[PDB]
Amino acid sequence: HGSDLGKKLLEAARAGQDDEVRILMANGADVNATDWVGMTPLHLAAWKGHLEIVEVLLKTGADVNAHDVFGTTPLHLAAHRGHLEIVEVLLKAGADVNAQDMVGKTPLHLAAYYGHLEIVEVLLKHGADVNAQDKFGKTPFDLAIDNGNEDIAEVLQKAAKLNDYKD
Amino acid sequence: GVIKPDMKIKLKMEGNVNGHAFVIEGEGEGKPYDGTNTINLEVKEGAPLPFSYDILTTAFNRAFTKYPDDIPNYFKQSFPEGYSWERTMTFEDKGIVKVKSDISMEEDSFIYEIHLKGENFPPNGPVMQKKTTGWDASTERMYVRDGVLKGDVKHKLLLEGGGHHRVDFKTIYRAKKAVKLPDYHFVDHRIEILNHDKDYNKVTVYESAVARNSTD
Repeated sequence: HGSDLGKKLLEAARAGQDDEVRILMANGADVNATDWVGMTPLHLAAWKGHLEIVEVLLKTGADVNAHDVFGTTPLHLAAHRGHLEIVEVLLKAGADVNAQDMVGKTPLHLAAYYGHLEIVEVLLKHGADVNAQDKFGKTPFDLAIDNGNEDIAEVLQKAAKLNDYKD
Repeated sequence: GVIKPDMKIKLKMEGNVNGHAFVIEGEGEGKPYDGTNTINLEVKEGAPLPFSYDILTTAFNRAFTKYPDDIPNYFKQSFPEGYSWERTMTFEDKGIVKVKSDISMEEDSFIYEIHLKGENFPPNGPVMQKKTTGWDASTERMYVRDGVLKGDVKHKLLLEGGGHHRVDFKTIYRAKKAVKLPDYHFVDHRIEILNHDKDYNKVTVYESAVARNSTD
């Protein structure tokens, strides 16, 4: 059954077993298996930084924009952890750069908060809304400032100024 | 070892209960081998909370559990790398909370990153009307499934009238490295709010927890 292997797939992705993952998928494992808190294999690989498994899962049909029960997407998780390469392949595979989680945070909010400058730059380059507000009215700039990530705060402030000059 | 007799606690919770988003940060301390800890919590976003704080307090680390030496300690063995846990609390009037927490360690401090979602609480039930008084003492059954540790509690949430609201806890605890797995056993709990300001923007939580074998 797709389902019962799906559950082993979740475990293999969570443990980092690139080979297991590939074996399970070859035998029909449901790439979009979910657990009771809404994590998918792709979420787990994106959080753990298992780039090769992320790529494999995307190529075999994983939903790049699946949200867990907290509204978290794989792109949120890679951005939160600073997995630049995974952020790049997720965006190339169609990830919503401006997805909001249950407290209104976008991937750019998280990259700014957790101090991942290169991710900030990739996300803005892919159309991340620099003025996105979470549920408390905070921007990625506000979070950068609150955590002392001044270089990121400078990048965000400049992108916000420049953005005022569109049509 | 890496877990000292005194350990500090730092945590953040991102939350959304019946659509109300909030952020809570805490700092605390406890004694892991005695099974006791206290945490001072402050609502940083989304103040004042429009629901019972009691649905949050058990989300605010089983490293703080007194374990006898004949039960392997799933939680303390997992460090320094740590462990994560996932929990569902099913309330009598169909309210549900889902909670996830990631527990790491930095020097002499545990660090918790918590996400908590509450939904389907009746707008006029005791959670959303803030008519709870606290949790009863409880006993969690710990048992191994799928190579990880599970905990079940048939809990009671005590209500201002003197009655109670049944709440079922299911938790999955996942060590980040291989550890010696215990047999079935119990963890007795007592959790208490030691202080709160009027709106519960500032709260201090206390918990004690002791493990014991199934026969006794």
